[PDB]
Amino acid sequence: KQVEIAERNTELWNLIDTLPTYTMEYLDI
Amino acid sequence: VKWCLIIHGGYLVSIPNLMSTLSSLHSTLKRRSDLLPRLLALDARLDCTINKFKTLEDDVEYNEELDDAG
Amino acid sequence: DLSQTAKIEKFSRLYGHESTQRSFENFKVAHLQNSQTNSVHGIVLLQGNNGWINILHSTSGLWLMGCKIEGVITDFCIDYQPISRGKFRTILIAVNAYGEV
Amino acid sequence: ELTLTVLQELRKRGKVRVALYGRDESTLEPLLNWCLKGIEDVRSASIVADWVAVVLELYGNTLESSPVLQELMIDLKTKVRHEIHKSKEAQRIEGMLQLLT
Amino acid sequence: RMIVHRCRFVDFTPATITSLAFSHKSNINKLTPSDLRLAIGRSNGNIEIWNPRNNWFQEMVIEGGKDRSIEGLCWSNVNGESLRLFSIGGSTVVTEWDLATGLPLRNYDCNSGVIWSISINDSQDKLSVGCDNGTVVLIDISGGPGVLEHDTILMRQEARVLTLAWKKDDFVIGGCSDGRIRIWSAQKNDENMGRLLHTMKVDKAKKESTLVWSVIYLPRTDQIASGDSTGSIKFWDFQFATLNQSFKAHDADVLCLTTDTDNNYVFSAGVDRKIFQFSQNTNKSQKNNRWVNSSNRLLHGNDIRAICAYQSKGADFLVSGGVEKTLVINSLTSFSNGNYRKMPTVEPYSKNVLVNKEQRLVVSWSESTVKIWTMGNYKLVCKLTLKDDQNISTCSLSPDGQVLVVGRPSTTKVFHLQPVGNKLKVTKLDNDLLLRTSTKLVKFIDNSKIVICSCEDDVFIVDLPQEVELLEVTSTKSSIKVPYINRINHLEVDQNIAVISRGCGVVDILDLKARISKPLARLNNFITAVHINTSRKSVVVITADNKIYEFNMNSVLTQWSKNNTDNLPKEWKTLKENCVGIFSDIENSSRLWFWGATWISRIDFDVDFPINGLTITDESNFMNHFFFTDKYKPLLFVDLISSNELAIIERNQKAFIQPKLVF
Amino acid sequence: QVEIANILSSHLEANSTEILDDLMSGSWTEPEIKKFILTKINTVDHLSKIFLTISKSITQNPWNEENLLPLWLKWLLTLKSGELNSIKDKHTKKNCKHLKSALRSSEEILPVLLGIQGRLEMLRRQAKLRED
Amino acid sequence: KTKKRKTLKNLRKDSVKRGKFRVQLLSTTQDSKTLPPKKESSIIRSKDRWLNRKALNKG
Amino acid sequence: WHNVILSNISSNGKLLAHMCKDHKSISVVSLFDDSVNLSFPLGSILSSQTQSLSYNTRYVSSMAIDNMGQQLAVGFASGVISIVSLADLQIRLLKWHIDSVLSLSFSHDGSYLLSGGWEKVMSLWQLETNSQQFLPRLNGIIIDCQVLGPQGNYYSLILQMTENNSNSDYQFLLLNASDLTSKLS
RNA sequence: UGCGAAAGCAGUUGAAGACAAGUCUUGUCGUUCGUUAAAAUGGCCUCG
Repeated sequence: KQVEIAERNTELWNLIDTLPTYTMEYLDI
Repeated sequence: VKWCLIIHGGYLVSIPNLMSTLSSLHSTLKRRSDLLPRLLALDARLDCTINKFKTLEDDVEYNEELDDAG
Repeated sequence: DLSQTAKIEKFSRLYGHESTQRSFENFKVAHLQNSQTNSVHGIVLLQGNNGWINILHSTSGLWLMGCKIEGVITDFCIDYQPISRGKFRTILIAVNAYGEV
Repeated sequence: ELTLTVLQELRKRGKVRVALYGRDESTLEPLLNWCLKGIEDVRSASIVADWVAVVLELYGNTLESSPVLQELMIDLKTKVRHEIHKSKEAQRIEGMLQLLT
Repeated sequence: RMIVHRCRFVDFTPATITSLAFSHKSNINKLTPSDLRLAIGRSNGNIEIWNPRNNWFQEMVIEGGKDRSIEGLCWSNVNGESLRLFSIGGSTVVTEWDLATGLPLRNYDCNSGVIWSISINDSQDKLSVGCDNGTVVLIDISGGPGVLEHDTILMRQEARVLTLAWKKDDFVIGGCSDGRIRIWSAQKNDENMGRLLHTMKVDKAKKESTLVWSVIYLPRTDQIASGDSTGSIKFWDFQFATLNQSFKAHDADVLCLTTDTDNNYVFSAGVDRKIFQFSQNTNKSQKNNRWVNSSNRLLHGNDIRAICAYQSKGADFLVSGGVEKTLVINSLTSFSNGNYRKMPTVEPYSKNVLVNKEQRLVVSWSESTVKIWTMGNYKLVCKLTLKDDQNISTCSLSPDGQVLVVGRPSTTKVFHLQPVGNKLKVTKLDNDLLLRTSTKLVKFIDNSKIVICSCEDDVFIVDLPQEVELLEVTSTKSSIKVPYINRINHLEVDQNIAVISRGCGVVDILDLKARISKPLARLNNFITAVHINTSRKSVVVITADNKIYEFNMNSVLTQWSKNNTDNLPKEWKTLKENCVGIFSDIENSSRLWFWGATWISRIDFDVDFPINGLTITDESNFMNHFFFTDKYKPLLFVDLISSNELAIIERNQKAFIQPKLVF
Repeated sequence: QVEIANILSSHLEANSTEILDDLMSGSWTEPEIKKFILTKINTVDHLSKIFLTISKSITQNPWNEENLLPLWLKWLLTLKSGELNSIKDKHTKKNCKHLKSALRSSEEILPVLLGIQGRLEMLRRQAKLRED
Repeated sequence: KTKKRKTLKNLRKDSVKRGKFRVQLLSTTQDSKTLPPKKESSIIRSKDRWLNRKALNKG
Repeated sequence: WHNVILSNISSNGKLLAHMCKDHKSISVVSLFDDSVNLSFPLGSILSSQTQSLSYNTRYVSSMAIDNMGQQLAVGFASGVISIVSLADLQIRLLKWHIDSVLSLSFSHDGSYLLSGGWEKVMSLWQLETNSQQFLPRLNGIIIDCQVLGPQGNYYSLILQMTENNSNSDYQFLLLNASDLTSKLS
């Protein structure tokens, strides 16, 4: 269980450390 | 290496010296272990990008020469 | 320059004009008077690959000026024309194998 | 080893992002191919690590639009994961060896 | 909220700029002439004439043909004569153009090799033609417009003549493909007539051939400025024919050269995308006759084929163009320090695409090929290929869309379109009247009737000719110098009412049934857009200065125009790109849509607005409720499909590598 | 799931202290975690609150067996990193450091931990072999 | 249609051989006057090989 | 003169040039005579692009005055050198340095410009053709540059060895113009 | 910025003055007091 938790917390630490040719729209005026 | 040490663990204990006769094993092993801390950091960042993107005329052709000919 | 040892200096630097020159084999030394300051210093003249003449400072070796003629440069010579008391001008005379000077 | 040096040369010169700015998948795939192999080597693994981190940080958007770069990078996750295991058993062997003594 | 169809499946590529030429010799003391113009040569054979006044607006365009280009452009400006333009098409022909019609006024065979270069002498009565066979041909033009005669042949030599320059009317200076500059004597009454007095050789690349691309004469100090393939610029003494200074400056070919009026500045450009500035302003430099390389600037993404210079009391222009297909303008005096403008690649003064509200059809015609798309997501229902070499000038589609008319200067052809199997069946309707008819402009009155303006500006109605009377225009000195200003530029047909605008600012209302012409307006500026609104019974006219004028169709001007012409928003005035297209709003007739190359605007004409450098200063005369958006750009064409639907059509080469250092 | 998502949304708007209870609810599944973050976390304020609640809990007990609280932070970071660093709250930065420090220990702990797993997997097989 | 495209290519021939004497087709003189002077292909190609030269590093 | 920010004297020692805030203006004066007395704002020389860009582009790090007084070189933190003709205030841009240029000095005849900076490379600018000769891999960054001789036989150079942040380590080099070899370190 | 080991553990940023921009609101400082407190196309000789 400790191994799983520690590897997990490792992943979390590393996480913390880290045009179309045609488009279709409808504009307001 | 694991099975060699596992089965003959009792025999190895009753040996006058281990480090001198197994110096290469420790040195060789030690180098691999040093990879683990950094290498985990790479999987995280590697996993970060991995999750990010993973979740994220001839038929109508008309020609005048060709029509004129037939 | 001018006895235990010889004071010898080695001129190697053309300052970006290395292409025009392939050798120092043909050269001559002349006197150039800087009229703006009235100072006089030596100059080394060289023969270039294509009608080129390279002029170097005698002591500092700095590339001062260069002269170009049409055709293969065959020979050159220096003439001095006095102007006034203490004033003279140096003229470079260069010729092509055909005879244009 | 010659490959490792030049990469080791660029990093100490402080030129990593500089060398990776003007690149696309076509000229980026050769970079990763060695990285697919370098991660296995102990000596180059840490060096491989630095260069893969920057390119992912520098070319995240291109990776989404580039399919091939993904597959190059998918196999990296498998291999790098394998190296995690190999080191993990090593640490297991180290402690038990320490237990024997 | 209002629908937009942002479309980029329509693609137009401008031809690479090949030659540039200003119409007048620079005179710093004198004011800018009203007739100053710039001609631009294109790799597709099109010649574009632009006006440096009111920012830059394109007065007229000469349409090219298939497999055609312009490799050299040359003007002749004789006092009291119409402005004359001459072009070289890469063959053994010199073409003089009818500016009034835009057609080739005269075609003259040089009786020699393929033409590489063209130049005109100081007195402007002779042309020099550089040929592939190394022959230089001298052509007399003093006879008159359209008059071309063989004068004299300079000695034939074996090297291609890549460029030509003149020294007054006495000598011809030519750069050759053997890395060798040649000076010929053009002095008549001289035993050395046509004789090759001196001939200079540049430094030659060891492992490559050396080409002298450009040569320019410098009257003030009397030298020749030469650029070759090696990237070096050399300055030569004319009288002795000797090298004065050399600058190994460019890393690639130097293709073009130019100088200022006073010969204090020499400007070079080429493949390396940089423009180099050579200076001799300093008095000591002038006394010592020594040039100095002041600076360089990287402004183009690709090769700079053409460079030209102009100066006047109110003008100071350095205009550059090339493979990038765009114009870059800079100040000669402040090249190093002055601001620059990059002209848009496409400025749609002439509309090459149309949108049909009925059937939702988008039709584009490029290079004698017409493509039709349908929007419901877009399908190319039909594409049409035409045989004639001449490009399509204009295309008009009937309101129903069944009848499509394709117009060219040579001929006009009508093709009927029938929808079968989500595709359009094309059938060419035979009309002899239209086939032998030149079509500058063509609009539909209805599904059947059409109004056509000929290249000769003969307006008539064809039913699928009922000629329409046109008011005569008083001749002016500017009209004599520039013929096409008096020609019809914009025609518009709206509910039987036809409006025509000329480049001189004359606007007339035409009643098609009555076939009678009544004057409407006489504006001081070139007209860029015209629109007729039936609901308000007014005509909207936009000048080159982006002023909006609304005239009642019979007060001459509407009350809105009287109140809002000088009170336009800041955005309209600040625009350096002139308006080119106007279309109404279906939902509200009063509202009108106005768009340029890079902007779209809507103005409500029932509401009055709150009162609250690189172009000619324009000291001289030209002759003699609110929505604004720039988010869409560059804009090929804008219009409505339905009441709430907008169609916006937008535009979607290896180059010399110049690394950008980064730390 | 939908009910709890609405309850969590209401609590986020109401500044309720029961946000932690909503997050730890067992009805949540990983795809719903992605769906909620993408579609319901549209305001920077809500994003900060969820991060602050999760960070404080994990900081206090990084060794909790409940994988859910870590499960949230994974995609909250993965999917909203650009918005998270955009947050300029000083307290948010401090909690990140506190979380960064609380996590930081574990990575030091793991290399010692894995070897000691090895010693146990070792000691078993001899005991099994001795039994056999 | 590839078959017909060859037929059109066969159609556009201004030259055929009969007996011992070649024959060449004449286009109308008035048509040639109307057509523009056109370009030479070699002059453009000579430019093109120059525009694509190694020294330019166009790349 | 008041609020003098930067000052220099000609190689002969008879002309001074100095910059003041009376943003800034540069003025040159003859010392023993009244022949030279000129002044002009720095903005005139400064480019419009320089004005648009950061202050490093507008910040001057060095200046040299020619002996006769026609040419004045101004260096910039960006590494740009601009030689100004005082007769007509015409500007000429010489830029090879990538960092702030730390030393500028005109030749006795004025045909050459000596430049040095953070690059640790001495640059001899040949003005008639703007060519450049280089002396790289010096021991330290260049603080100062001077040509010392009736004929410019020797060059005096000043090195900082900036690596040592604790102390400023000045080293004085005298180089032979003939072969550009260390005559006295 | 302080202590400490490298790990880390604690804490820190304010008052003016002058100028530039918009048109009263913002920026900057070869200027003061106080607090432990990216980017002007610009790369490094010759001596074979």
